[PDB]
Amino acid sequence: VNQHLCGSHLVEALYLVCGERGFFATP
Amino acid sequence: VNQHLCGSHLVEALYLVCGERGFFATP
Amino acid sequence: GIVEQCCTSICSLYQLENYCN
Amino acid sequence: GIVEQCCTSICSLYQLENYCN
Ligand code: NA
Repeated sequence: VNQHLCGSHLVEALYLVCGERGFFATP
Repeated sequence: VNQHLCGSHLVEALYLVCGERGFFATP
Repeated sequence: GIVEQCCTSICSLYQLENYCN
Repeated sequence: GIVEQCCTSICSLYQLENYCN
């Protein structure tokens, strides 16, 4: 399995981990 | 003069500063 | 992260460049 | 930044959380 987090996967990982939270650059 | 960089203005600031380096979350 | 440093607070060019790549 | 740490290389949960907010 690929353990790199790029593009959409990286966005997906931040959604998961950051929660309420938020992160750049979600609207 | 607002010195805060939020949302789309922060994305622009990164386009300007990062140039060819790129940055998350632009392609 | 960058929102706290550059949006909530004011950040420098050096800090901003931290968030490239 | 987050791309070199998490995309080019492999990053931990702690590193990834540094890029929230
Ligand atoms: Na970032």
